[PDB]
Amino acid sequence: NINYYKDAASNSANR
Amino acid sequence: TNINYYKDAASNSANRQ
Amino acid sequence: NINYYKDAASNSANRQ
Amino acid sequence: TNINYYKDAASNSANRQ
Amino acid sequence: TNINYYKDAASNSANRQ
Amino acid sequence: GLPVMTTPGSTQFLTSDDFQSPSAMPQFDVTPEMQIPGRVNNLMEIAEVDSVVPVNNTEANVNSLKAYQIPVQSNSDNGKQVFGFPLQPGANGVLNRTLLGEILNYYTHWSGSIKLTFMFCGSAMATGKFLLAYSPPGAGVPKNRKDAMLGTHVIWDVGLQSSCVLCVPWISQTHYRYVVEDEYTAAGYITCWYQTNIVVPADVQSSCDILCFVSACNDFSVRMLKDTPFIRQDTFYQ
Amino acid sequence: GLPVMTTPGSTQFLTSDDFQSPSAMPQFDVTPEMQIPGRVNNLMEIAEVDSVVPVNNTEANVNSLKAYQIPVQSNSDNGKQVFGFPLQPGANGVLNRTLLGEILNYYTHWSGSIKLTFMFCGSAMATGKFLLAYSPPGAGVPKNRKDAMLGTHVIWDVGLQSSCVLCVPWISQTHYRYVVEDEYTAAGYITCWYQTNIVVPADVQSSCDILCFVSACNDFSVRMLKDTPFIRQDTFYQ
Amino acid sequence: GLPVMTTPGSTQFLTSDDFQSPSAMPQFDVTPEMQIPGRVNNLMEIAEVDSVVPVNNTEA
Amino acid sequence: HSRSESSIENFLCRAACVYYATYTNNSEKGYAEWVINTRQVAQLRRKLELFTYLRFDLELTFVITSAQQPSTATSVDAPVQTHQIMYVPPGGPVPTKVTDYAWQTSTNPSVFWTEGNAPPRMSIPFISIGNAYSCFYDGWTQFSRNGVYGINTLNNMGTLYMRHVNEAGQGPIKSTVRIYFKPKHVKAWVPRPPRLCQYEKQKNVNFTPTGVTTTRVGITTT
Amino acid sequence: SRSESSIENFLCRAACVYYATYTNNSEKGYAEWVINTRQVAQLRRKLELFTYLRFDLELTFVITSAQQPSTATSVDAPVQTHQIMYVPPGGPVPTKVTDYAWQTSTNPSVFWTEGNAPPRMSIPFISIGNAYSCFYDGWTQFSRNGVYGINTLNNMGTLYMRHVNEAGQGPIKSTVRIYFKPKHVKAWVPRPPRLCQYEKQKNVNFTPTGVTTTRVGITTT
Amino acid sequence: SAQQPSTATSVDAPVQTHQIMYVPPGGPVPTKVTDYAWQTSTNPSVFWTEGN
Amino acid sequence: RSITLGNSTITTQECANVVVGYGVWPEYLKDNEATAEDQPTQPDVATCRFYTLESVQWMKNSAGWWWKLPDALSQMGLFGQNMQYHYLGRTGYTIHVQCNASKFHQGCLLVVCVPEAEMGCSNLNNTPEFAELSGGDTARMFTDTQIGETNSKKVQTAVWNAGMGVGVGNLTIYPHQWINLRTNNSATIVMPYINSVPMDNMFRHNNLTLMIIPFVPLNYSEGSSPYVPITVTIAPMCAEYNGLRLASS
Ligand SMILES: CCCCCCCCCCCCCC(=O)O
Repeated sequence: NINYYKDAASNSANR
Repeated sequence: TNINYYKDAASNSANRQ
Repeated sequence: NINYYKDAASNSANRQ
Repeated sequence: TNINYYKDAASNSANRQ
Repeated sequence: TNINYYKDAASNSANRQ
Repeated sequence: GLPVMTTPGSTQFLTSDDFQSPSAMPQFDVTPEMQIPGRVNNLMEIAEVDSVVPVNNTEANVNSLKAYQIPVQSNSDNGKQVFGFPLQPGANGVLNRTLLGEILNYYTHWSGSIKLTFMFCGSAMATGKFLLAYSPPGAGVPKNRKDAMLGTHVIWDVGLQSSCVLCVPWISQTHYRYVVEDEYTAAGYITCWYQTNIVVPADVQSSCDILCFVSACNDFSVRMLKDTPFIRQDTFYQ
Repeated sequence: GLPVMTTPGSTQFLTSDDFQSPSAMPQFDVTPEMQIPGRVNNLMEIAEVDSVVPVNNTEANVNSLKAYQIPVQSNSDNGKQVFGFPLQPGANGVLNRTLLGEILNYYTHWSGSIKLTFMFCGSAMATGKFLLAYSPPGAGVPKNRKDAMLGTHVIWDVGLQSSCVLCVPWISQTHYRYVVEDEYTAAGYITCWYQTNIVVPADVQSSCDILCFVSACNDFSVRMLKDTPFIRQDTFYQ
Repeated sequence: GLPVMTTPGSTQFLTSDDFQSPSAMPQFDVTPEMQIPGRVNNLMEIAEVDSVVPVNNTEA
Repeated sequence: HSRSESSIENFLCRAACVYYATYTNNSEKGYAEWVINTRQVAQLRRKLELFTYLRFDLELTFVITSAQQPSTATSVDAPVQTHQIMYVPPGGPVPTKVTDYAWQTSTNPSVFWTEGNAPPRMSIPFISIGNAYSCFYDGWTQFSRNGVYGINTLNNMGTLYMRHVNEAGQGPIKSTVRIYFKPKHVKAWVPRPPRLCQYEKQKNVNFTPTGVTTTRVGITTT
Repeated sequence: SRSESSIENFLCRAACVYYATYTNNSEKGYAEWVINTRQVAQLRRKLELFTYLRFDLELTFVITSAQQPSTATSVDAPVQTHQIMYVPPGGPVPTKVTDYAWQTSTNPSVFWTEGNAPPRMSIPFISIGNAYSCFYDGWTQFSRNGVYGINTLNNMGTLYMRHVNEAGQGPIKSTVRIYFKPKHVKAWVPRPPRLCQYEKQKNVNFTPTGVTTTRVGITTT
Repeated sequence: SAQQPSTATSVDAPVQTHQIMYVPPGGPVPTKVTDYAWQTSTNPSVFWTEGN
Repeated sequence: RSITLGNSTITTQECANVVVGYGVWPEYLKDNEATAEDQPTQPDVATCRFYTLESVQWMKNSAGWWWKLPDALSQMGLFGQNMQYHYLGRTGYTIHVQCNASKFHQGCLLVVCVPEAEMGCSNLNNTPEFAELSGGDTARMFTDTQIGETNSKKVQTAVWNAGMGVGVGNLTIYPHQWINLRTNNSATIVMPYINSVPMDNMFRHNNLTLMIIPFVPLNYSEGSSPYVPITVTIAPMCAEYNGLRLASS
């Protein structure tokens, strides 16, 4: 799982 | 090449092989 | 080359 | 992500880090 | 970080770098 | 121009999707965190908490604390049912509005054991014994103590232990049961009977009350998230 | 903004596509698995199962068990073909409704050998001999036992072998054959003849019956999935 | 949600394009191959074969 | 050589229309509803009924198409139409009108899809209470061996509602939603004879007896 | 497992929190909404199961337009584009369809054309305290007067909506539906679920209801 | 597709979707626009919306 | 040889071969697959024994017979008693269909065990009656012809569709044997527990249905004894009962 955005709010749910 | 994008197993493609 | 589909018929032409 | 698709530096994202 | 997706050289980007 | 092929499901807003979205307040310094007491991590943490059961759902008691009071008295007979409700934690009115029932109504399936704690709120001088029985489905609700005795039951002496826990096990054909009533996912009947009449001394009131509490056991889970029927709206509140 | 170019086939719903789709019930704890008997992994596992053949398709017999009964009787003659059907497992009425034929009707191509098991259900005292022959196409249906005897044939003595299995071989110009009738992909004719008349003693019945069973051999396969012509609808069943 | 930008030429059907496409008949067991004589690999293999020339094109 | 295409996965893993319903633009109560069963259509039902017990995930594809209905206004302009498909699991609140609170889908999953785009698709897990879906049930719903007899004592999969999110258009538009099921990751047990007699009712096996097969003249006929 | 009964899964589902209308006609054809989570019943109750929460948000907008009556011949309207502007507390407020505020030099805003995927936009935990407050047993003024309730804490700004394209010969009415989806959730201090139906968006005010549904006798099975 | 001549007023046609079904030799054959065969439980078929 | 189980020891044996269901020998429920948390009752000998049901007569016209399994042994002994007293049950079976004729007789029976034999009605707008589907120790019979529509709650017993809308000639997919009187005297099928759930109620759900259908009719010359009976003997195997309580039929 790689996140593309600099802000934590942009991430998917914590599942 | 087959990578699964979703956190849930039900979201995967069929077991064709 | 990278193939996205499980069936060989889905691949591009054999030009190389 | 650590990438840039365009040959000119002005095309890149903001310096927010 | 740019790769070529097409089998023919005419499909490539311009010679800018 | 990377070659791409769009698949079905594009342009789709699925309420229960889990995609990333670009932030509207980049670099927003969130106020730091504080260790606030009572952090909840799972709704079963709530479902495992005892909550009072309105066994006496009588229309007159429902709008009062009397709904939670199970009357008991010194009687001349033997083997008189004290109360009886079906094992519908999410459907029957006795349990549907308990804490456990409220949580269950947000889900479709449920599975697990149930703790029914009974507390005798009578005088310190009163004595007596009761039969707390769980009768699986298939046979009707036990009509007499003899019938109730053939199933899972407990002898509770109120004098010895003012509180008593009856732990209803999970006895089902399937791994789960419908929160809503289905004669397929039948659950059982819970009854209480006089094992030995309430004996009281002189100058003590012979009529007392008992309180019922419901919680879930360590082997309890719910599934298939859904909306509760309890909350309804006609126009935006203002 | 990664550069991308959508190719033809975008926004396309092909019935037989195999793309990944977002789940509507995230984190659903599936009910565990159970070892239920009779696991099926391939439909050829079913096509390999013997099922009774309605060789006697006669209008009057088809609506009764008499269709599955092949009449045999004590005779004054020889040769005397007992039955004959073409080798169309998926087309002809003799076979298309068998287990094997039902499976073949969901596919377009088929290839392999076929097990024709014949069981004699006469009296324990009856004896006889039959010629089970598979005549490949090219020549008309064998008219006499002499003609049928040239092609693949088997002498079945009723008495030592109550049952006899004929494995019709795969003799075809092509690797596969059409499940539907085509004079190109011809399969042949299966005939049976009297090799030695049914001899019976006194005071036991001289006319007996035979049952026919069809299955697939170890080298049988089907191809090009399709819809069966057998099921039809004109409105939503309710 | 991977950021993407569609470039010119999308949703375009070029007769002479060479993209991969999803198969409509998954897992289809093709009939095996046979060594048929006279396999052609290039049309020059045909063009290199002598053929009679109609030098006397006279109408009649 | 290979029996690959005859695997259960290949056999059942092809989309199939299980039902389709209609709703209207403004109407009054122009919402649609469907109790989810797999027995209303013949093709998919027979394929599934070749087995007694099944277990699989599902790929849901919705094909929603609208059409202009007659009107009396001069040049009605259609703005793009959006639709909402809501799933009400058994026990949840149910929409009684196009403007009900249930449509808020705080918990109930639902899709919002605008016309002219790729058909919406959703995968869903194995939603059964038992360790396998049951194709047939030789029993009743009540322990008194009374009430209901058959598979409709088991079927409890919730309802599926359909509505236009767009509305009030000066001209009426009627829409048709078509639900498509595609079993993924399939597991089957206990095969049983293919259905012979035409299906009659979705809630029971009831059939009108028919002959074993087609007829020929003589046993030697070719 | 209890996977689907986690707080993340319980709350992490889109929910319509409010929807309003705006038209192509007039110059007051913009819509506005003060951002609260108490106008809608379902999500409000889900959140009120706890006293203090903390989470990010996934905002998805479902914008649908509709032809309104007109008397002109041949109404061929082109695609409609919309602007959604967020005005934090203290910013300038659009007073008309053609105000300067819509420049959004600073105020974030979404420009979305009809017929495409609904616009989506995530936002972090934007509270002043170390957690969102679902209840407030206090006042807004130190004099124990003025306002009483959670409407002394709610100060999350306003949201304005408008058509970017210019009207033609036929009016167009549009309805925006705002959807909240709490991501990365942390909850504290659970409390009894709401029993009486909601009456007001700015306070707990209720009209008393019975504890449960009724049966006849304690033995009624 | 093409709009064909019509007699009523204000043809406000919504987006048009089409189905392409393959009936292998021997399969059921559509006899009407609304036949059961269009379910394509087994028969491959594509559903495609105009403008893509 | 013999097959001895729980005080009962049928001997019908001649090399031959027992058809073991779907390749699975009945076993008790594993702790891995169970959900009922109460400890089961395993009567063993008292229950797992050969109960011989009522015999039926094979006639030259007989179309066939069927039994629903739980409600065939429902009234037979301690199996039935535990069945009445418990909410949940789980059993395998050993089914032994015994038929003997003489060398001068002829005929052939199909003995099949259909799991989940849901049966249809003659009036398509209702389901058959409990008594129509069930016969306690009393085999219910198939019919030689289609039964009438007018019949409100009857089972469509036309044999060539097996009451399930299928091809009777394809019932061989279910575990089965043939009793060919020419070469056969009995049929033995060892069936395991077939169900989607680990345990189920034994009155509400008849997990299995035995069917005996003569495919080649009985015949014999004048003089050979004309009364050929068929006797069914079924034995529960690895019986388990959960959820003890009051009892009721
Ligand atoms: C949904 C996809 C269905 C497509 C099936 C079409 C199959 C036709 C193959 C063409 C064979 C060419 C034969 C030839 O002319 O040499």
